[PDB]
Amino acid sequence: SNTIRVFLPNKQRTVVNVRNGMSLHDCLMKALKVRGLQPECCAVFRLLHEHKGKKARLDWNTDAASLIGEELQVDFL
Amino acid sequence: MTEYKLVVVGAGGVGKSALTIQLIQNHFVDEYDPTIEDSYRKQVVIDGETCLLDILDTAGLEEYSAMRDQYMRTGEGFLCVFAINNTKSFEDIHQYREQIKRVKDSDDVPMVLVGNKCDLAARTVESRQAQDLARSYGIPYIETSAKTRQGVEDAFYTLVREIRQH
Ligand SMILES: Nc1nc2c(ncn2[C@@H]2O[C@H](COP(=O)(O)OP(=O)(O)NP(=O)(O)O)[C@@H](O)[C@H]2O)c(=O)[nH]1
Ligand SMILES: [Mg+2]
Repeated sequence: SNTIRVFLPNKQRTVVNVRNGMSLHDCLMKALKVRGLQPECCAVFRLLHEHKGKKARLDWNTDAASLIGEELQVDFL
Repeated sequence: MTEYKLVVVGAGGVGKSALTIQLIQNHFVDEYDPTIEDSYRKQVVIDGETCLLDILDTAGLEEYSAMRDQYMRTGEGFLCVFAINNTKSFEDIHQYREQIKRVKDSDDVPMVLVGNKCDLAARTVESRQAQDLARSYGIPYIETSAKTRQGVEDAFYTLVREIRQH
């Protein structure tokens, strides 16, 4: 752990384990496709832990292997 | 309306991450993916009533036995999931109930038992062998198989009925 606590819409959550070489669109499929929500029409945030409430948007083609020990947030567009 | 909280407790190798999945997305999952803390939600209509199932499956690996005593006083109903092909999972039911009772004190906890993987033939744990155990706790016993959609709906339905008793 080596984990990233990702919060999904509809007041849901999921923590995933990330191996090196994996982005944020490949290792987030089965952990999101099993809820009906399509990644194409869903955003992505990284909850800043210095303000608590103001997150920053990112790109789905980001290596999530570097965000070990963080905490994300997914929103619907 | 009322929001039912279904906490799924069970060991490793069983079919927790296949039951909770095949209810929301109706899909069976092979690939053993070590879960840690995943929550689910679905707008269902149980007994002529459009309800809501905020499911939360837990980890069977005892490397996360710290936040157990956090959502087990949150969840309204529990769900002990094992497989009749795994004996060790059957022997760890006693160490679940006593650890669930430890949290919310009461002995009248809305629960129901699920013997997953009934589509195999590696049954070392019979029905009555599990019924006589489930009788002691006073909760029913349902036999499922998350590979063939058997008893899947009855798992997250009969459990709600137990919440609709207290
Ligand atoms: N034959 C059969 N195999 C099943 C069934 N349900 C789950 N499995 C198998 O059980 C294995 C583990 O599945 P999984 O649901 O991830 O188990 P788990 O209880 O979630 N593991 P963990 O507790 O560590 O999260 C997989 O190989 C899967 O194919 C079932 O109904 N039949
Ligand atoms: Mg699991």
